[PDB]
Amino acid sequence: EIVLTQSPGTLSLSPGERATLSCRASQSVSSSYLAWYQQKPGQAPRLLIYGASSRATGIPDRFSGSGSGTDFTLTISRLEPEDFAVYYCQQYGSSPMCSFGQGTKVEIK
Amino acid sequence: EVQLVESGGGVVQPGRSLRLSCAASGFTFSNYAMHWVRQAPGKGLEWVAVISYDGSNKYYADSVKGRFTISRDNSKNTLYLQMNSLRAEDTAVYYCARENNYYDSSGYSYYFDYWGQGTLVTVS
Amino acid sequence: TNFTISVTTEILPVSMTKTSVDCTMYICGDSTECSNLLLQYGSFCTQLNRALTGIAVEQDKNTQEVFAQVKQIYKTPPIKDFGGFNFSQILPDPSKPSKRSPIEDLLFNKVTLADAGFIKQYGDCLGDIAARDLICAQKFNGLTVLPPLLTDEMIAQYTSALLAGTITSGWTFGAGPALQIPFPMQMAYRFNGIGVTQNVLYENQKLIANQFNSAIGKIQDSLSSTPSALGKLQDVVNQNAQALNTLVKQLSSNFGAISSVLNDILSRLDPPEAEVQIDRLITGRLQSLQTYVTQQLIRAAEIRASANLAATKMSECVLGQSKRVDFCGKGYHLMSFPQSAPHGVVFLHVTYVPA
Amino acid sequence: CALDPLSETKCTLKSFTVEKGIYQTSNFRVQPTESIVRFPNITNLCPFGEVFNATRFASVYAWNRKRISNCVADYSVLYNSASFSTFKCYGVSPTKLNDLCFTNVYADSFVIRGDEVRQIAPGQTGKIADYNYKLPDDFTGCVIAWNSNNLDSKVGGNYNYLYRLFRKSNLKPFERDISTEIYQAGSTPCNGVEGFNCYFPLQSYGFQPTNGVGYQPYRVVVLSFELLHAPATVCGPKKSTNLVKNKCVNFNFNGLTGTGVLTESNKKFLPFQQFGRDIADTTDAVRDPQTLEILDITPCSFGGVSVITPGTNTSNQVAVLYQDVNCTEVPVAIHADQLTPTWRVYSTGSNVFQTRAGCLIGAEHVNNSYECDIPIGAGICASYQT
Ligand SMILES: *[C@@H]1O[C@H](CO)[C@@H](O[C@@H]2O[C@H](CO)[C@@H](O)[C@H](O)[C@H]2NC(C)=O)[C@H](O)[C@H]1NC(C)=O
Ligand SMILES: *[C@@H]1O[C@H](CO)[C@@H](O)[C@H](O)[C@H]1NC(C)=O
Ligand SMILES: *[C@@H]1O[C@H](CO)[C@@H](O)[C@H](O)[C@H]1NC(C)=O
Repeated sequence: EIVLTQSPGTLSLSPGERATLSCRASQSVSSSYLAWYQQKPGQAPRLLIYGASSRATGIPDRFSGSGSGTDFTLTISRLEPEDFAVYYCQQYGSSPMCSFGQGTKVEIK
Repeated sequence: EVQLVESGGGVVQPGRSLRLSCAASGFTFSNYAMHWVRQAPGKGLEWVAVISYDGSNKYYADSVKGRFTISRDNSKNTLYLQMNSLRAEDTAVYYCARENNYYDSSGYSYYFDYWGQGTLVTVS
Repeated sequence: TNFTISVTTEILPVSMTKTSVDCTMYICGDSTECSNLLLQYGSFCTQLNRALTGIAVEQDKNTQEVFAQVKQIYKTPPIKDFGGFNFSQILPDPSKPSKRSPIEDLLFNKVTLADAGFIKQYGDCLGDIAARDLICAQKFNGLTVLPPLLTDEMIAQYTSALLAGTITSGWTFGAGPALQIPFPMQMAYRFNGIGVTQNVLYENQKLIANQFNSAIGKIQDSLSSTPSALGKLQDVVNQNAQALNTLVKQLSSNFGAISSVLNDILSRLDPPEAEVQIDRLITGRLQSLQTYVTQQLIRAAEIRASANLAATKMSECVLGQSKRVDFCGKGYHLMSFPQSAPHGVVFLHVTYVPA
Repeated sequence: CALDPLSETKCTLKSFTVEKGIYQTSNFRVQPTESIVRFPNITNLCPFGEVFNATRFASVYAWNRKRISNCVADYSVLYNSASFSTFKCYGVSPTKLNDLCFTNVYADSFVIRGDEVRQIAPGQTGKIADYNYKLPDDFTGCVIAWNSNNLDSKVGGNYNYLYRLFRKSNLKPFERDISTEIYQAGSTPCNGVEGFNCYFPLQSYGFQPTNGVGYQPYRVVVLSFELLHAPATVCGPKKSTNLVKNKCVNFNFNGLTGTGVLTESNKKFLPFQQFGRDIADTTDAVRDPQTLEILDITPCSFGGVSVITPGTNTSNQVAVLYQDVNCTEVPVAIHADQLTPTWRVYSTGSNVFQTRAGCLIGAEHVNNSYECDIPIGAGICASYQT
């Protein structure tokens, strides 16, 4: 049983800078068995980061995530207009279960 | 290309039965493991279930276990999610996802590479 | 005042699925100790393989009595001056990659091995050409589908030889090779042998030719949509498929043992305490194979009787016609216009029922 | 038998004279084997019977379920401790119990009478069998008990050991009920106190050296070796060999003893799936217990052989027919090429022929067409020409 907590629930920033998203677990998540996803609104989620450190295929180097232990982060520098969507943290190791966090939508300020 | 074309949505009265189907094309369906994945409107997303490539290893979530059941058929490359006794909090968009595993020497990484198109299931 | 030539599908099975179980590694797969325990049994499964070997050979003979009656693989003449007859609806077409007909495309597309167990699997395993796969005969349990000796192209070409021979050379071609004759010289004895005066044909060859074109339009309209109309071979590739699945589902059964697997019952227990359980597994899997071999023999007798019926239906009946009433099937019968099928023969009558 | 393709049609039909025909035969023979042993990272030093001893023997109505986790456990010492009066193991051999692994070990200590380990068994009759400690019918584990007259008794015996003999329902398997509730037997209610036709359903044992052997003290530890879909945390002394891939040997992986050829895999699992199964529930792929690497099992020693021959009246020159092997140097690997020579000529060389019925090597291919005297399959036919 690991619950996943994120902060904030919705972020609003101007395009072009860095966007900071955070994820937080309930235990000591070992070896980062989690991932980051892009649910474009109305559409299916699309994988960005796997292993909380490595980018996927068709995924540029502007998305970058890191973390250890409990506090887990995502940093997206230079905000293009296609980068404003709902992002998740999703565990699958440690337990047999899969658990999601509540996520954050990135908006425009 | 890879395609996880899924169907089974609509409006179903509570307490009835349903059978969501995730047909697959473009890969070997008996080579990869399978995931049922759901999303309530306005909330985040909630995991449902996992079955292996063979069907000997099933697991379900905590608010899922008993009613929901999962199966597969490899001859038609199809994943089956069978619905017994529906409840009004199960109004959600359901997704089929596949599990691709990038091996490394220091461990075993897990991600969701390919998805469906989402099937809305409403219970009223 | 008239007559109908209500041509029907007389669907009869030539063959079955050319099966081959390997006894030693169906019963004792991935174990040498179990093969030594089947050696104490000894000759109780290889004979079964020999039985299925004999069964396999007779499916080959069930092709050869039907399609290979003529001694020469003749082609049709390249002009299609049949007399307004659309015999390209039953002749093989070289424009297709497989020499078939537009009714035989429906024959290839009506009956399916789709919802069948194992035959669906061992079928596109040969159509892999993608991974290494190793062996289709070993990855799929130990059961085996042998390919037929005569494929669909040679079976359709042997239909094409007699479709050349019957119309372009008379009924006389069955005694030896194709012996060419005019088509009004072919029709001379044919109407007079069934008691109908032949001048109505020779004044209205367009009318009776268009009636036979309407008859093949009738089998187009019948064989377009109905799935049960090609039922019996479908039933055969249902039933043997059921007889395949009932084999493999009995590896999931226990037969009075503690597990349906052999690896755990040879790993967890010492064979001093486990010979009495693994011999229960031997006799359960072996009575499953006994029930398979006796059902396949009883069905193989039925399919052989049906194949000699289809072969007899154009044995002497290519080489002539009847004298008494219903010697070749239905009514005042004239001739035979066979096609090819998956695991069988699908047949067309020529009838006469007065009105 | 293991020398020529003709030499192994001559063994499958038990006659030194073969005829002319296609001959579907048996094993490809020889196949040298060895052994591969792989069993995981281990914690060592396990809670044996040396922590299940001395004082504080658990109650028969208030036992617990001792969660034995990650350790290596030599199960031969618990068999050969020579102080235990009854072992009866349920689908597992007691002698070769050390050659297995499980996900956890569930030990349950309680003290009963001397006539009751015939009732601690699957699916028994009697009250204290079905009302105090229930076992499932498909149980996979042992029962361990011994006399403890000089340790589990005092003067007048213990009044701490209380079996339950009345209850309105039978127990579920492995179920605990630690209630201390008065039960009603008749018309007059109890309501927390005793009285007329009220029985106290817990019952104190009589533990004296003057008492009978059938009521003597007798602690029982039941070891439940369950096999979940988790990695094997508890194992036995199985010292590990290497991992050689291809070359078919006998193997054992988390207690799954089999024999096959070990290949690299293209197949994807779950977090804890140690075993991948089959349609007819055999084994197709096994997770490695150490490196967590995907593997693949397939049988060896077969390809699909059907040796065509013109008979030994003519000559000894033969040819073969593999069935689904498409001979792009693949029956170097299918037919596992460690056999003796005068077979490797008829495996890969010249005279390679591709057919829908698989490959025929050892005979001519002729662009003309002739007659059939020895049918082969999928539209080809051979003969014998001089
Ligand atoms: C604790 O339990 C263990 C085994 O159940 C007992 O230890 C054995 O004692 C004998 C001599 O008393 C030794 O020879 C053995 O080597 C011991 N170890 C074993 C069998 O693993 C011990 O007697 C118990 N302690 C008590 C009852 O106080
Ligand atoms: C034969 O099978 C192998 C599989 O390793 C494949 O690479 C090759 O293309 C195949 N050849 C033909 C002609 O199908
Ligand atoms: C323990 O497991 C690791 C991989 O997780 C492996 O590299 C190592 O060799 C194992 N230890 C031993 C003693 O084999």
